[PDB]
Amino acid sequence: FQGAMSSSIDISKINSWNKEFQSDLTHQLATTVLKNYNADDALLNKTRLQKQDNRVFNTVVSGRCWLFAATNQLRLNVLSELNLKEFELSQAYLFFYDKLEKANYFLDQIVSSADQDIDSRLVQYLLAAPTEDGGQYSMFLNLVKKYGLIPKDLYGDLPYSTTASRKWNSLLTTKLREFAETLRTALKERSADDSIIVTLREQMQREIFRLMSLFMDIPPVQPNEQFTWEYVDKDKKIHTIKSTPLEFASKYAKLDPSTPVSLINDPRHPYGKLIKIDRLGNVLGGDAVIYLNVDNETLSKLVVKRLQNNKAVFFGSHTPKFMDKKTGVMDIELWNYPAIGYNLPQQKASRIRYHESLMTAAMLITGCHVDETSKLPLRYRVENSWGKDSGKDGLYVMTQKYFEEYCFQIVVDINELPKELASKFTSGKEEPIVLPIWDPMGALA
Amino acid sequence: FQGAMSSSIDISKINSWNKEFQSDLTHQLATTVLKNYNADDALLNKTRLQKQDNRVFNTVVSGRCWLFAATNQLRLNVLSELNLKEFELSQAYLFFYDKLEKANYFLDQIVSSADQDIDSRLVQYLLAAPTEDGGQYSMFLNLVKKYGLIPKDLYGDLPYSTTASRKWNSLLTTKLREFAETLRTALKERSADDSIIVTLREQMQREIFRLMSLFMDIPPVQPNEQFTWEYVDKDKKIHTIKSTPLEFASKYAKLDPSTPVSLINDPRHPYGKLIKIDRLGNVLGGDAVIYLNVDNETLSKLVVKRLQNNKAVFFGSHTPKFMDKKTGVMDIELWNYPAIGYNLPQQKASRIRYHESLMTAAMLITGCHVDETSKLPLRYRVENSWGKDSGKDGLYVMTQKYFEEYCFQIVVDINELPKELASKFTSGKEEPIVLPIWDPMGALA
Amino acid sequence: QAYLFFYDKLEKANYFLDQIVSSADQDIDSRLVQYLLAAPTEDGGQYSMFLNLVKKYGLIPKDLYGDLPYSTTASRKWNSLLTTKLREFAETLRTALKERSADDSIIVTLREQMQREIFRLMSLFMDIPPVQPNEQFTWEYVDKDKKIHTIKSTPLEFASKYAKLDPSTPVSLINDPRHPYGKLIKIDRLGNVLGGDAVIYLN
Repeated sequence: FQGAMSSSIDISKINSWNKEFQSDLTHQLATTVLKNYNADDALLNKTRLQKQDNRVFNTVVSGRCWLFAATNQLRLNVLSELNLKEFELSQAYLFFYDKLEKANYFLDQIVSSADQDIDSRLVQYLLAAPTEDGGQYSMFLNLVKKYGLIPKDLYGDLPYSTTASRKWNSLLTTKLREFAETLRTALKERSADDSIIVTLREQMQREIFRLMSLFMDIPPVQPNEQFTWEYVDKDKKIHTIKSTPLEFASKYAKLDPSTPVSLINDPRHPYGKLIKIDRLGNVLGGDAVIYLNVDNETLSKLVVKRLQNNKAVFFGSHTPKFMDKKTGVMDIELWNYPAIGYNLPQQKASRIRYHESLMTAAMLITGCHVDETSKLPLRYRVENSWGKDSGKDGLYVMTQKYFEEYCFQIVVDINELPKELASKFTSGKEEPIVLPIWDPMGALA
Repeated sequence: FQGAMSSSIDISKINSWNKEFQSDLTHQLATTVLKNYNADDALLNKTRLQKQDNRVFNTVVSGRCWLFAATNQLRLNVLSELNLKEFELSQAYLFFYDKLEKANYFLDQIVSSADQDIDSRLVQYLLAAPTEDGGQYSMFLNLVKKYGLIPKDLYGDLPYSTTASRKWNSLLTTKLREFAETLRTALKERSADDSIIVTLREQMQREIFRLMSLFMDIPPVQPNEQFTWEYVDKDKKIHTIKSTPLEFASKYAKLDPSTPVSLINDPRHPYGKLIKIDRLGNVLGGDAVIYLNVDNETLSKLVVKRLQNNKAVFFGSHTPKFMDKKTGVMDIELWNYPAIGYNLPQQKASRIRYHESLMTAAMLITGCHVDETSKLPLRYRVENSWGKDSGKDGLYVMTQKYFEEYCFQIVVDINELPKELASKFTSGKEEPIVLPIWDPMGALA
Repeated sequence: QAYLFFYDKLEKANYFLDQIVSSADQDIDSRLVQYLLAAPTEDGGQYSMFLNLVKKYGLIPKDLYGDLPYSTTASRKWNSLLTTKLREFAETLRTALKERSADDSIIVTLREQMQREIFRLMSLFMDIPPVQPNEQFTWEYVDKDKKIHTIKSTPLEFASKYAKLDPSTPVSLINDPRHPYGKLIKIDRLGNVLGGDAVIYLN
């Protein structure tokens, strides 16, 4: 009894506390202002903004954020290779196959977890959001290795659902939840390899494809089928390229799928270890989401090194934590929360464990400023798919502390790594730390 | 030298003070918020608003603010007398003649001050804004005594300039400034009664009228000329009234111009004295702006008494000081300026002398709440011409302290006064305190 | 409605601290602890959570406590700020519970400091209501005929004498075909006021 009483909200206590707080001048001002405006709007610190909103970067390179971020370098490679003024790869092309493959992958996840109760943690998680739009770099390579890439000119963002996919996803998900029950019900009486189950699964793939084809057309050419693409170079001369999507991704966009690797700063785990997310994927049998865990000093140096190689860096962060979209500044001290006594001592590893921080989006680091001493990076230039309308004409500036605290993953080429880190990936000796499918270091918008 | 140095802004001093202020938590919060939002928006105190925004009034009555306020009672009288559902008097009618008479009055003010230098304080003041839209209750009676009143149905707010008079006023004023020079130049060689001056003045009246007639039509009937007005009573029956504007103001609108008197709380001066504003007027030879100075206890009692007689009270205040248009609350403590250490100890008389407070507008008190004890008024219900769009569906609530501090004038009927106050007006023994034409207790919008 | 909304949030934040202490024996990544950490101060409720509040706090006219504050109509930011703090507090509690018993004076003190910080933060976004549940308020109003009246009552008396709520009469029925009809169904742990009634339905 005494404990439950002490654990209860006591009306005398809260009214006594209220009297004490009302006697403090800062509190009086704070409650007046914060009953009038959104706290971020009220506390944005223009004195701090004035100093941090610095767009000089001494180290720079010459729509589903994850697809824009993963494809931008390849878009630039073509632009370069064909001497074009402007050029875009088709993000819709990858989006269509990503959804189809994920829906298909879900059927396989349901069959492989059919031994678990319907209310088990994994089966419920699988049923929660099987066809969402997010991905990861390995999920992007899985798609490009099977489907290749094509110019946006041949398959654009025309359909309603390419820019407002919520309804389409909900309709496909409702059907997938129906199918999971049909599969699980059929698996009680049979083995998965039973011809009846195999037939059921094919009919489901067919229904998924039929439904998807109502909202988007299947791309115009198969991966090994040639397309013809007519274009104008920066000088106004016309050309015609005949290529297949797979040849295009290699010959013109110069993607070598064997070079990219992901590094992450996940302080919940030992540095130097590989970390693998169980079950997270899109294409059945494709590669896993795997990261090499490293400290922030290492992560920061690799970003600078990649930038010096003249290549942008795909990174995963907790958007929009401490991100001001109007000014395009990512700074954890941009808002004066300490002035209302609101401080956050929880450290990175614990923020992750305690459901406070996770990866939510992919963006690109396209530049940075290394201190004009023999030194370190102070801030990064960041670009994303939102448009010149967001940020400062589309550009964001991120502080080194933001990168250390609210960013996690970067993608670099294996050749840019020190031999002892590169060997973590090449010498099949490493045993990864395997995390659940629902881990916060997962899919990115 | 030492004095001039001490009187200068010293850079070390201000930067030292800045360091001290930045060490205070309240100041840190305040400068963060106030660089983001308008101070009134940031400091509006919703805790105070919650208590003061009380629309229960136990003492209630059953477009140029000054014309709306002066004419509303008369509008109600007709509504009553003719059993109408709705009815409006023509404010445009009075507005047209007010402007014409003021322009004419200005010519007379210029002739009477022709002995003073062009850069004298009075001549420059006369030239500053001779045809503005504001008035006073005595300026309203001056017009009704000469022109009468008519239904808005016969002369409405149709012309552009009735609702956006700035351009028209500027064009008329530019011409009046030209005319002042022509008159003053002619008066150097002649007496004012010289036939040449008399002729000049008539030509100016003619040009003023011509110009005014371009922006508004002269009313359709003369003051002693009959108009015919067809209308529908609240029961849908039709009637026709034949009356002249002067008869209409008396027979139907029941205005007895000999009953209204103005009282004012102007603590710069002794209470019990009449106060007269020199030269302020509209119709040449019309009555002066005269007030009887009284303390706030007396002023407050008279408002309550008039309300009990079921009549609204025309009053003059410093709009929009401490007035929140969105919630329609007039309360001098509604904004938490003390929370940023902003306090105003200057008292009423000094606010007036020091150019801080003055009468700027006329509105109507239509109700009040007298404390349910044998007591005093706590708040007033206020209405004005801005529309149901302003305030709370058009209604404002004003605190007793606001009335005491930022209101000044009320208009009551002489019969509502105590005999010793009424005698101030009736026994030609009182010598008024005469104030300059530019006094702050003047014209009202 | 704001009156109930304020106390609902305060009580739920408090309830969350108790849920964390009672599940401290489970791993941080367990299904329940992660669920508790997902959205501890959201705006939703249930009829039993409403009776729990009215039985403790009563009801008052909106005239005395309206929807004036920003957060009463756009609560997302306020909830996010309170939740970030609650996730910090869950770790502080769980870390302290490894070395101590829950009834340890150090834990009791920690919990009270957390209640205080939760209340402080809430008071920045909404004022605590103007009167306590058993404290009288004065309410002036106008009836449909334009006559004025003044009622003197407390929030608890108001909910009974004027709003006529008898908290012992309401019951919830549900059609949940996952389960046999005629059975009571209870949702484990779902609540707002610590020790208040459970969410129970008759199928």
